[PDB]
Amino acid sequence: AVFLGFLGAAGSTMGAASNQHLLKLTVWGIKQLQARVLAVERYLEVQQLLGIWGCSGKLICCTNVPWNSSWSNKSLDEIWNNMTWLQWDKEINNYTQLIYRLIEESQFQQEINEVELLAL
Amino acid sequence: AVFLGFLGAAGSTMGAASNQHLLKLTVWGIKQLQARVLAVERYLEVQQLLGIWGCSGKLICCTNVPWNSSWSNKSLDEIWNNMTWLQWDKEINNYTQLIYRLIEESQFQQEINEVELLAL
Amino acid sequence: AVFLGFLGAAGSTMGAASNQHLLKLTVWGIKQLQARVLAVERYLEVQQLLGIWGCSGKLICCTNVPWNSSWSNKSLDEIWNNMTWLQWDKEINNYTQLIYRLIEESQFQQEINEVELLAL
Amino acid sequence: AENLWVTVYYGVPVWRDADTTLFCASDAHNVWATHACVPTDPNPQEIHLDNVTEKFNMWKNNMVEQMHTDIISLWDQSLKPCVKLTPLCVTLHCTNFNPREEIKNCSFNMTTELRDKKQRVHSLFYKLDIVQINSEYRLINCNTSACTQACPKVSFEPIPIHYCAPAGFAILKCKDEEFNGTGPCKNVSTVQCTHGIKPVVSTQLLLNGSLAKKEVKIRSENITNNVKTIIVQLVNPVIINCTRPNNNTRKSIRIGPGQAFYATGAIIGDIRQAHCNVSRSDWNKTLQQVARQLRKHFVKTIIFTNSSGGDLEVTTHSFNCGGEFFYCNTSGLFNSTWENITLPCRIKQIINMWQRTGQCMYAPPIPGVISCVSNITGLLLTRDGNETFRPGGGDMRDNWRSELYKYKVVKIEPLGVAPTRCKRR
Amino acid sequence: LHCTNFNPREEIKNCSFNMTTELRDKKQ
Ligand SMILES: *[C@@H]1O[C@H](CO)[C@@H](O[C@@H]2O[C@H](CO)[C@@H](O[C@@H]3O[C@H](CO)[C@@H](O)[C@H](O)[C@H]3NC(C)=O)[C@H](O)[C@H]2NC(C)=O)[C@H](O)[C@H]1NC(C)=O
Ligand SMILES: *[C@@H]1O[C@H](CO)[C@@H](O[C@@H]2O[C@H](CO)[C@@H](O[C@@H]3O[C@H](CO)[C@@H](O)[C@H](O)[C@@H]3O)[C@H](O)[C@H]2NC(C)=O)[C@H](O)[C@H]1NC(C)=O
Ligand SMILES: *[C@@H]1O[C@H](CO)[C@@H](O[C@@H]2O[C@H](CO)[C@@H](O[C@@H]3O[C@H](CO)[C@@H](O)[C@H](O)[C@@H]3O)[C@H](O)[C@H]2NC(C)=O)[C@H](O)[C@H]1NC(C)=O
Ligand SMILES: *[C@@H]1O[C@H](CO)[C@@H](O[C@@H]2O[C@H](CO)[C@@H](O)[C@H](O)[C@H]2NC(C)=O)[C@H](O)[C@H]1NC(C)=O
Ligand SMILES: *[C@@H]1O[C@H](CO)[C@@H](O[C@@H]2O[C@H](CO)[C@@H](O)[C@H](O)[C@H]2NC(C)=O)[C@H](O)[C@H]1NC(C)=O
Ligand SMILES: *[C@@H]1O[C@H](CO)[C@@H](O[C@@H]2O[C@H](CO)[C@@H](O)[C@H](O)[C@H]2NC(C)=O)[C@H](O)[C@H]1NC(C)=O
Ligand SMILES: *[C@@H]1O[C@H](CO)[C@@H](O[C@@H]2O[C@H](CO)[C@@H](O)[C@H](O)[C@H]2NC(C)=O)[C@H](O)[C@H]1NC(C)=O
Ligand SMILES: *[C@@H]1O[C@H](CO)[C@@H](O[C@@H]2O[C@H](CO)[C@@H](O)[C@H](O)[C@H]2NC(C)=O)[C@H](O)[C@H]1NC(C)=O
Ligand SMILES: *[C@@H]1O[C@H](CO)[C@@H](O)[C@H](O)[C@H]1NC(C)=O
Ligand SMILES: *[C@@H]1O[C@H](CO)[C@@H](O)[C@H](O)[C@H]1NC(C)=O
Ligand SMILES: *[C@@H]1O[C@H](CO)[C@@H](O)[C@H](O)[C@H]1NC(C)=O
Ligand SMILES: *[C@@H]1O[C@H](CO)[C@@H](O)[C@H](O)[C@H]1NC(C)=O
Ligand SMILES: *[C@@H]1O[C@H](CO)[C@@H](O)[C@H](O)[C@H]1NC(C)=O
Repeated sequence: AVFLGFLGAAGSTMGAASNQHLLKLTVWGIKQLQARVLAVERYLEVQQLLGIWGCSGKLICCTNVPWNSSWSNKSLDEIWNNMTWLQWDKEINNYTQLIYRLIEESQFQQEINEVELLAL
Repeated sequence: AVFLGFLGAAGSTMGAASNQHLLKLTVWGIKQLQARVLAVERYLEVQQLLGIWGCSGKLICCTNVPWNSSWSNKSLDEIWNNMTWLQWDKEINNYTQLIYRLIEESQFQQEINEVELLAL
Repeated sequence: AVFLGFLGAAGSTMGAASNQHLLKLTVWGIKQLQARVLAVERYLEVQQLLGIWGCSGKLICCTNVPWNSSWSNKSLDEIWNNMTWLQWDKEINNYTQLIYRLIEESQFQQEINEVELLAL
Repeated sequence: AENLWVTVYYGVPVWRDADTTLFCASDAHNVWATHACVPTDPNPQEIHLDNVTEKFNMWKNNMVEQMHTDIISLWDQSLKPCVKLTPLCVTLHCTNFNPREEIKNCSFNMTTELRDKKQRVHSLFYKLDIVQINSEYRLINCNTSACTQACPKVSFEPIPIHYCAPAGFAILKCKDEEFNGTGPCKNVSTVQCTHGIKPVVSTQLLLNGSLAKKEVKIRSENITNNVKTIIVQLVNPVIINCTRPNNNTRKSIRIGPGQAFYATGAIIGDIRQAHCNVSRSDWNKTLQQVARQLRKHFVKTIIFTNSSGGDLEVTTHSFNCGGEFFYCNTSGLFNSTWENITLPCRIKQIINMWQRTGQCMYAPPIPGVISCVSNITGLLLTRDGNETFRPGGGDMRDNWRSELYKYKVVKIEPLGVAPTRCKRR
Repeated sequence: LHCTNFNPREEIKNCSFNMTTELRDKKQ
């Protein structure tokens, strides 16, 4: 529908992967209807985080929240040239909810500093 | 689903508030289905105005349309340090449709000035 | 629902045109339900291309892919001051899928050059 | 001297085990409502996941439990507009037939187009669909449930169903040949839909299916546990050859205004016995193949016997052939401890199919002669506890496990945060 | 219904009637 080409490099390192109409309530129609609703729900579910973090229309957006070393103690050579995006998630999956809240407020405080900056 | 935390400061001043699967057409299933469709409809209903005004991914975006004093004659101390976002809407709810059209075209004329600027 | 005002200048030149609730599965209810789903599907269908090309919230976004003259050999006076957006599509409709892939990767390579630039 | 900051990445190769709704796709009508499925992509794209090993489990899949409910819904949805046989639950007066397969010639009073008038019509009923009252007989279903006879225009022709995953989800296909069905798989690729899976309902023998690329592969959960069903998958298909020889005729009654019960007319020609032929020295050649693989898990002599006993659907090779539902006796197939072999089959008209709580279908008599040819690609045995295996099969959902063992549904989590030396200026 | 009273407020009746059965031609 979109693409599973992102998934091509699921075993590659993090540095390599990153670099008709009419509705009929038949058993297949109800099946194919929820698939259409379940797609736009899961799509906007991710797309509203990108918007609220100030990253809509971006694939790679840099933030302003420093990397708290308690989230991971590994080196940049141990991450981007060793771990895969699939296993790196399992190591950091505890702090993902703790990180998503910091990127959410780093964008919020950046917005009020701009409304004071452009007022000159 | 998202958050009603925005609503925490509904009585605060404008300067304080701003600062499983499977579908079954049972009576609850049809009820819970429209709630899912009514969410993505009302969400994009607001999100397309933000996009067409050149403010997607933004919480506070400054525009280029000057404040016509006929919309409100109050002072900046009478607004941000007195009125709440709930009552300020009732005072300006007449010109909201008249303002939403100016922000819509201020973005449109900004786009053609950029296509002439980046051509150098 | 949105606007067919874009369509006002369907015969104009390219330079002129550019410049209640409750769900009931009655025959009309199922009809009006898919219209609601078919709208948000076709809307995001276009809106995800704008996002993946780095053009979300934009009406006119300049890119970095040069114009391969094999797509069209006409002059800028033959295009913007002669052809209409309706007939220009028929002339270029062969390479539209070939162009949409270049704008997709021009944005992708721009993202990795920014993550190296802002690292200084 | 690092200065690392959180960086958001959209579109990272990471997924999550999840269950969702799978919609159907088909190629260029029957009970499976394939006219309602979207057209399949003529070039089914497949993306290979190099360096990826994923853990599958064909026995704790949800594609099975979901397809099983879809076929039952496809079955019941197709019988909604068909004629109810409530008035056919009258007192039958039956006699025998001619000077195994017993057939009766039963006369009964029946309604007509007008409520006040009746008709004395007669029909043929197979002995298996009818019990004696104590010669006054009775339809075997009237005491537990009503019966809806099939609309004679629909067909039970099993045609390939493509199960697809929604946008934002994915399906992981294990491509390792000798894949046990459970555990890690070293050759994993992702697909949007599965292959063409035919909903072929059968017992003991799996007809018309996917073969093993080499060496007869055997699948189960706890092999040491005998209560867990074993599923064999043959490498070379032995061909079964079935036919109902009797030249039947269709006699259409009219049990009401628009309601036409199709009764079994006369038997033109000889009266023979419905049966199936499979090749000896080929079932024997492919049974020593299943044999040497059963001993790789059980050290020991292995024995083959017949079914345990009980219902007819449980203890027979029940399947479909040209429209009528055969019930073949496979005691002559599983009878060897490690030219043809003919299986006497009976034919029923009152079938319950999904073993549901009181719902049957009257299979109308197909006029003419019936004959079908089916590959035997799979098997399902049942150990006791001299390691004997009787042809059982357990449940019906194991049919769909034999074809879904390669697939697994996962959801995409394209969001990932990782430290970089860039800072938003 | 063919009803009689009950025993030698809340009145209860004991009613006998003809009723259909599993077979259309027979009654009970
Ligand atoms: C055992 O069962 C068989 C059912 O499969 C009976 O029918 C015979 O099957 C043979 C196998 O298909 C047929 O021969 C085939 O003929 C076609 C036509 O030319 C060829 O393509 C095949 O290669 C060929 N196969 C072989 C192995 O030769 C026979 O034609 C068919 N019989 C008849 C009368 O047509 C067998 O009769 C049955 N045997 C016994 C002893 O019961
Ligand atoms: C399953 O079994 C049936 C019957 O046992 C097989 O059908 C047989 O197919 C052969 C194929 O050649 C037929 O032979 C030909 O018959 C025609 C017409 O009579 C004749 O003109 C030819 O010279 C030749 O003899 C044979 O008649 C036919 N038999 C019947 C009863 O239909 C069928 O092929 C088997 N399917 C398999 C093994 O897959
Ligand atoms: C296993 O697969 C084979 C082939 O895919 C199945 O044989 C097929 O059987 C059907 C009938 O059940 C045949 O189709 C129909 O025949 C009738 C009768 O003439 C006709 O009216 C229809 O128009 C249609 O032709 C079909 O020809 C036949 N296929 C072959 C190759 O002979 C078999 O039934 C399957 N087994 C099971 C258990 O599903
Ligand atoms: C409907 O009829 C069947 C067939 O007679 C019943 O199953 C029988 O139950 C009686 C119990 O008295 C046994 O004696 C028979 O041996 C059973 N027959 C078979 C084939 O198992 C079934 O119980 C009846 N259903 C109901 C609800 O009474
Ligand atoms: C029954 O099995 C035979 C043999 O595997 C199948 O015939 C094969 O079909 C494939 C697909 O077209 C071909 O690539 C092979 O060359 C065929 N083999 C032979 C020996 O002809 C047949 O399609 C199967 N039929 C069913 C209904 O499953
Ligand atoms: C089964 O019996 C029927 C008769 O009940 C046969 O039907 C006849 O078939 C011949 C074919 O040459 C036709 O010319 C006749 O008109 C048919 N009769 C009727 C009444 O339709 C049928 O042929 C038999 N089936 C087989 C396989 O022989
Ligand atoms: C089943 O029995 C009935 C008897 O009720 C048979 O109908 C008779 O058929 C003969 C032969 O054509 C006629 O002469 C009689 O007049 C028929 N009687 C009635 C009452 O219709 C019927 O043929 C039998 N069915 C079969 C398949 O043999
Ligand atoms: C299936 O067929 C076999 C024979 O092919 C039947 O076997 C007989 O079963 C009876 C009942 O137990 C025994 O007394 C006989 O000795 C068996 N004869 C043999 C093995 O040659 C069997 O009954 C059939 N089963 C069904 C359900 O029809
Ligand atoms: C039909 O009903 C009559 C009584 O109304 C009965 O005498 C006759 O035997 C019945 N015929 C049948 C059941 O075939
Ligand atoms: C199937 O094979 C796998 C090999 O990875 C093994 O771990 C598992 O125990 C086997 N299970 C059975 C039932 O044979
Ligand atoms: C995976 O399967 C493909 C299928 O052709 C094969 O070419 C490849 O060698 C296999 N790789 C492994 C590691 O088994
Ligand atoms: C089982 O095999 C034995 C020995 O070959 C044979 O005597 C017997 O008839 C067979 N039973 C069946 C049902 O084929
Ligand atoms: C049942 O019907 C018969 C007539 O068919 C009648 O004589 C009898 O009284 C009825 N019994 C009841 C209503 O209990």
